[PDB]
Amino acid sequence: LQLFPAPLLAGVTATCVALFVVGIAGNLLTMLVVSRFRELRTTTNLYLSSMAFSDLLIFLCMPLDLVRLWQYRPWNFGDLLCKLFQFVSESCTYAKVLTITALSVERYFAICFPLRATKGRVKLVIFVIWAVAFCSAGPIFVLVGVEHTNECRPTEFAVRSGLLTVMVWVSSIFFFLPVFCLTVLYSLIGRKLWRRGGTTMADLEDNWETLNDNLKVIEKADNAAQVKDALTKMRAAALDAQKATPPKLEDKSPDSPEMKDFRHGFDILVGQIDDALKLANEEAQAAAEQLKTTRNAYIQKYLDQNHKQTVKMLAVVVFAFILCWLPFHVGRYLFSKSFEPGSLEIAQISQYCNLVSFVLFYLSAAINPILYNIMSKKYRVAVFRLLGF
Amino acid sequence: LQLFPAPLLAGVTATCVALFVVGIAGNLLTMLVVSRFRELRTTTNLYLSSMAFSDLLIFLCMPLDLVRLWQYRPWNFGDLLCKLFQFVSESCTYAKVLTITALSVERYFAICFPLRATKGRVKLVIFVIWAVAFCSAGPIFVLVGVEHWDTNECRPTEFAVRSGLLTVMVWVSSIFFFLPVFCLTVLYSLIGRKLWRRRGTTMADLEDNWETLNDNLKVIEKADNAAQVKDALTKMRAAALDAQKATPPKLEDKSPDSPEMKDFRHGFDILVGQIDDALKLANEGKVKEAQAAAEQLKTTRNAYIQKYLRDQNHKQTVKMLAVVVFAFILCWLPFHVGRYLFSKSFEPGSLEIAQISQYCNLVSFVLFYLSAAINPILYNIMSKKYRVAVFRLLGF
Ligand SMILES: Cc1cc(-c2ccc3c(c2)CC[C@H]3N2CC3(CCN(C(=O)Cc4cn5cc(C)sc5n4)CC3)C2)ncn1
Ligand SMILES: Cc1cc(-c2ccc3c(c2)CC[C@H]3N2CC3(CCN(C(=O)Cc4cn5cc(C)sc5n4)CC3)C2)ncn1
Ligand SMILES: CCCCCCCC/C=C/CCCCCCCC(=O)OC[C@H](O)CO
Ligand SMILES: CCCCCCCC/C=C/CCCCCCCC(=O)OC[C@H](O)CO
Ligand SMILES: CCCCCCCC/C=C\CCCCCCCC(=O)OC[C@H](O)CO
Repeated sequence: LQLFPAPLLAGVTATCVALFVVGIAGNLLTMLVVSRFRELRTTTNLYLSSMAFSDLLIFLCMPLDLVRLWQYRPWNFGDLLCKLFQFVSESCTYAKVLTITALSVERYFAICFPLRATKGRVKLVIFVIWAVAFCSAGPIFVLVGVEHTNECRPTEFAVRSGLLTVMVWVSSIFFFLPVFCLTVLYSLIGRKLWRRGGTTMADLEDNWETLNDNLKVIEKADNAAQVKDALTKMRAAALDAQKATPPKLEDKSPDSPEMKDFRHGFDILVGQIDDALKLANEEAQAAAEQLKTTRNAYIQKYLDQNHKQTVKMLAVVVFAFILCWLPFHVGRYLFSKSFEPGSLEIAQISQYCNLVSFVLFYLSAAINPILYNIMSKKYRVAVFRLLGF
Repeated sequence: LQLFPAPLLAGVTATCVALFVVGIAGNLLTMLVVSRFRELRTTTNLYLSSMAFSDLLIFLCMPLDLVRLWQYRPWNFGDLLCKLFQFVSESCTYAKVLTITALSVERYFAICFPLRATKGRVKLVIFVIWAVAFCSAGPIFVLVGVEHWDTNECRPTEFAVRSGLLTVMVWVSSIFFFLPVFCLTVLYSLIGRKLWRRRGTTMADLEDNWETLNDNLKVIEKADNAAQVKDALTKMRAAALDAQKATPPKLEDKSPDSPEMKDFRHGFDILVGQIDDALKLANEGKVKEAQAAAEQLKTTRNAYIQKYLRDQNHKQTVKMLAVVVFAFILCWLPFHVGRYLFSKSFEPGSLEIAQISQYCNLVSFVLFYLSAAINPILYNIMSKKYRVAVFRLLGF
């Protein structure tokens, strides 16, 4: 009994085809980047790659969604399709949710408890996630169907035995998990990142990242008569970088490495900067190269440094996930509260809500690589360098 | 090695997955539609269904083809995978050309030699087509391989190049390419020239009128209204006059004052009269009586006119086939032109050559899968009966 004009459906379908193409392309790019370069295979990235895979699966779901969208009369075998593919879609959703959770959890202990002490661990957790998600979505196979509107919805057997309400429990738990991750875990992350002794943990990262970028840019690019300003920035950043407290110290050491690390790093920065300043007024590039090796010889010795961009990008990611998934849940609750009353206009509202949930579903499947491209510079360079050497 | 951005290659890959979905769906639908709708089981439709098969077969190759495009060696039998699947692809391509040619030929004979002349025949012709294709693509199997700068495929081996077999296969490929060109250029242009040859109207016009008569006859089978049945009948009557003037194909080599044109031209005189009487029943609120009259129209039409004319849809058919064959040639053109230009070009191994060649191969790749997926689209755009049958099976 659908009330969507042909122009509206055509626009939805074209948008969805667009999302199909862009999302396949981008999630493929993400998975390839992770599998290609060794340094990018951090725990967080492996989880993201898992999610990229779930997104690809969702895109394979899309064609039958579009078919069902345009059908006036569903197929005889359609019931099975419904069951199977609803299961598929929701399995993926659950898996992605859990991956986010795992991810967030395993970043959380990575910052708030730096002191806590593996390969195959990540594979095991991914496998655990997929099995748990399959089991949690299992019931869908036996609770939704197509009965004598006329759509892939929960059957009456599901309604009149309570099983619908336990599946809504499961769905709501799964919805609140990423909300918990963004609101509670990411906020505790951000606390520890922006907590005071001379400066904060995030300011360490920015300063350290500012000093290296200036030196590395000039060492291999942007040749000019005077790069002393970059040398000045390096000195200032190195100066502030001493005021911070690296993670291995645990900020419980007033002077035992506070004297060791401050003296050693500041000394290497100091003397090299003074010699670089003299050559800058008048071999300067070689002095910068020599300064670099001491940094690697000391920075690697007592230090991830991407803790801030990682958390901020994960925040945007989890936010977009929850946004796209919110209208479904909200509409479901508000329309469950009024079932029989006013079944005329509320039906129109419900179909439009389901349509926006549809488009949002596939948008969520496509959006993460776009975010990565806009926010991660490392991601950009890795897609640039993907087919090289 | 790869001389274009990864985002381009990922986007091409996704586009190809889209063509995979659409092409599997469309060609499946073509085969189903022909197999179930019996008033769509023509000779040429059976040939098109054969083609739909070859296209499905092509789309199964696309997963491994994309793996090879990304230069992933997941296995060590790549060499074998190449000899096999390249063979597969060429065979399928050859099959289409031959089946195109086959149906073109038949359709040509049907129209230009109308005075001249079963379901086992088409089955045998398709069998023979597939045999000739498999043999003709056979040598691909033994002279392509994967063995030891700026290139990256499965490609002709040195044994192929330096024994002359590669040139023989380029000849074979070029002949196959030109067969559909011959079909479109020669056969279809002669067909259209006879189809639109004046004698009051043209043969193509008579087919439009016949087709409007048969369609409006189907309307009265289910019409419920005076104006509904009367509308159909009004359109028929204009059609019947304007078709009475035509010169039937079985009687093309006759005189305008023949005993056969009398019976033809008088047969429409009756058929107009029957329409007039069914109209006068419709005017007076006799809907079920006008439909009974309209059935006499069928039997009158059946006796006089079917004997004076087999297929009554040549014009629409050949327009569609021209679009199909043109699309085929266009998609296969860059491969052939590029191969020739790069053989003639004085310089191999240059980077600009390498980049040009890689881009040409990429667009040819996409074109190959586009040619495999586009036919059901064209049928849906052009044939209405086919589009309706597809929508019925899809539930639209
Ligand atoms: C021809 C036919 C097809 C089907 C059929 C029925 C259902 C579904 C599918 C096919 C594919 C996948 C599944 N389709 C996923 C889908 C539509 C969009 N969906 C929403 O809108 C709700 C939602 C979940 N979710 C998760 C996020 C993260 S964001 C977000 N929104 C989710 C369910 C339904 N049956 C009978 N015959
Ligand atoms: C993992 C692996 C895979 C393979 C392998 C090698 C080759 C091919 C395939 C797999 C699949 C099919 C075959 N692939 C078809 C193909 C690519 C696209 N091709 C073109 O672009 C040229 C063309 C023909 N043609 C006909 C038209 C009509 S339009 C048009 N274009 C045709 C050849 C090659 N080997 C080694 N390890
Ligand atoms: C919002 C950003 C837009 C960027 C990219 C937007 C377009 C992407 C794909 C277009 C091809 C899809 C083909 C059209 C898909 C729906 C077709 C349809 O439903 O019927 C229309 C038909 O053409 C009536 O004759
Ligand atoms: C060695 C290098 C040689 C390279 C040579 C490349 C030439 C390709 C040019 C083709 C344009 C010719 C236009 C032909 C248009 C025919 C369209 C057609 O017949 O189909 C339409 C259909 O019939 C509608 O009713
Ligand atoms: C070439 C034919 C292949 C068909 C399978 C393609 C695979 C993708 C499936 C669905 C895309 C969305 C369906 C596009 C909607 C087209 C239907 C349409 O626009 O026709 C209106 C009709 O009256 C309905 O009410």
